[PDB]
Amino acid sequence: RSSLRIRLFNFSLKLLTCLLYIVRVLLDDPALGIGCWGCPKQNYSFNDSSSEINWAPILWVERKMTLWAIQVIVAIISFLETMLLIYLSYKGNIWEQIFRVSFVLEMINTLPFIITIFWPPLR
Repeated sequence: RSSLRIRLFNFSLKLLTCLLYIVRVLLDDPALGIGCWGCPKQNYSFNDSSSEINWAPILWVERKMTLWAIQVIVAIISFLETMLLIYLSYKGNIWEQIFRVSFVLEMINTLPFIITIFWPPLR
């Protein structure tokens, strides 16, 4: 029954982290200024005339320190629990875990939250 508790924890964690993403996107305004992090923060407007698409709003989203710190812990424990359960269940076959499309999405969603610690401007 402990494994059921672990699975429930995983599912509740995933739901809570997408809820934190939606609360992040709800409390943030683009008109204030968008930048990488810290000092460089500057405004953008979109015009239908020029077909050039300015990507700066896409890569960089304004985020407060508290929300980032909360999300990083969730992502770290998420990856740790997922790979702990993967190591718990080998079935005599470590392969084919890459092509199962459940770990690629997880890992791509999770590693950047740890990488952000390496580069403070990348938060």
